[PDB]
Amino acid sequence: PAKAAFDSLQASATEYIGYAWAMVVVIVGATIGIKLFKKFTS
Amino acid sequence: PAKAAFDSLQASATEYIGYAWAMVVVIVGATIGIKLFKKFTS
Amino acid sequence: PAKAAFDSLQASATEYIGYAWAMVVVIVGATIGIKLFKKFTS
Amino acid sequence: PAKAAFDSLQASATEYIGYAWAMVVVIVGATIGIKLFKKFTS
Amino acid sequence: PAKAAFDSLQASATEYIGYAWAMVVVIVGATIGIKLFKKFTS
Amino acid sequence: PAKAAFDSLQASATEYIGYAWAMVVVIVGATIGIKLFKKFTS
Amino acid sequence: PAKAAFDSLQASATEYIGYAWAMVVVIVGATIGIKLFKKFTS
Amino acid sequence: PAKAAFDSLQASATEYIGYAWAMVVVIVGATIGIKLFKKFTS
Amino acid sequence: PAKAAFDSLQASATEYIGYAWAMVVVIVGATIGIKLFKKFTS
Amino acid sequence: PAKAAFDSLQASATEYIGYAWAMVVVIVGATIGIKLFKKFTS
Amino acid sequence: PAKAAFDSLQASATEYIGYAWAMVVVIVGATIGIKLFKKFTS
Repeated sequence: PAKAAFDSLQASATEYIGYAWAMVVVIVGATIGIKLFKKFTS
Repeated sequence: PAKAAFDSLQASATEYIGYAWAMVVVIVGATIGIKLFKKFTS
Repeated sequence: PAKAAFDSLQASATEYIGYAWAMVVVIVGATIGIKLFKKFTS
Repeated sequence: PAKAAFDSLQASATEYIGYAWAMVVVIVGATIGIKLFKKFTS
Repeated sequence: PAKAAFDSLQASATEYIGYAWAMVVVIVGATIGIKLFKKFTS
Repeated sequence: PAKAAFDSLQASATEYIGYAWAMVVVIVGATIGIKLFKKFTS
Repeated sequence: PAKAAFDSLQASATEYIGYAWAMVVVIVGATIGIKLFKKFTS
Repeated sequence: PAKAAFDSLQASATEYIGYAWAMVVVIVGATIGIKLFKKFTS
Repeated sequence: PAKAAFDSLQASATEYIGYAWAMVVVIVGATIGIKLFKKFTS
Repeated sequence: PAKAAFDSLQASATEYIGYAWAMVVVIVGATIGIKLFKKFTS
Repeated sequence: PAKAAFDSLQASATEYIGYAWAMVVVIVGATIGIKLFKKFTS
């Protein structure tokens, strides 16, 4: 029953992974733009 | 009879092992993509 | 709860990133103008 | 007669032992491949 | 006559003991190899 | 506290940048006038 | 301390620049008068 | 030391310039007189 | 060495200039006398 | 070589000039005599 | 070639000049005789 549960979840792992991606999109965005401002200044 | 049963199953072990592999495909997928998003951000 | 918290923050990362950008606007400004004065002199 | 019977069997022990080996080949296979999938994911 | 007979046999005990050893070589072989297959799998 | 400190300073960067500009005004002045004397001579 | 030192010097740059000008007055003088002699001749 | 050396020379430039003038006096003389002879002839 | 050479020559320019003058004496002579013959005729 | 050539010619200019003079003797002759005939008539 | 041509002509000028003279002989004749008639009358 546990193996089957893990199968259903796997897929679940894919859901989490989809979310990953967005949060890191914001973090990577940060920083790229603002460091670019710093680039201009230098 | 038990030894023979184990022979039939072995093969059974191979079936389980085939399944292994997919579930871990999802888990390894997770995480690789989303951590890549984080990489971009950094 | 922590994953959700990180979602709320992401967005938070975007806030920080917006700020980045201005501070580096000042630093990049500095220096561009004054180095231009030096350019004239040379 | 029993000692002689055991001699004939010994050899018999070798037959069993040959079989051992295959069943455990499947079990060890299982698991190595699928755990490798998990490795990729991580 | 019985004591002397036992002397002749002793030696006889040594003959049996030589045989022991081989039969148990097969049994110990069995099992070591096949359990090693299982080790790989795990 | 450090981010806020940097905000206050930015502005600070602007102060430095204002100063830049004058020092380089003198250096660029130098040289333009005197090289002009040399121009006359040639 | 170095920025302040440069401020004091700037002004220093202005001193050098004042001198420029005279040396080049002599060089430009040279040559203008004597080339004028050559002009007469031609 | 080089700037000072150039100051001493400037003046040096003035010496050269004084000489200029004489050599070109001869060249300009040449030619003015003799071309005048040609003028008479024409 | 070249400046000095030019000094020696200047003087050289004066030599050439002395010669100028004679050649043009002949050319100016020509022509003045013969055009005078033409004057008589007219 | 050209200056020397011109020297040799100058003299050459004198030759031409000698010729000038005769041709214009004829032209000036013309005209003086015949205009005198006209004078008589008037 | 033109100078030589002019030499040949000069002489040519002398030819014209010879003719001058006759035409003006007629004109000067005119007038002297007839004005003499007028003289008688007065």
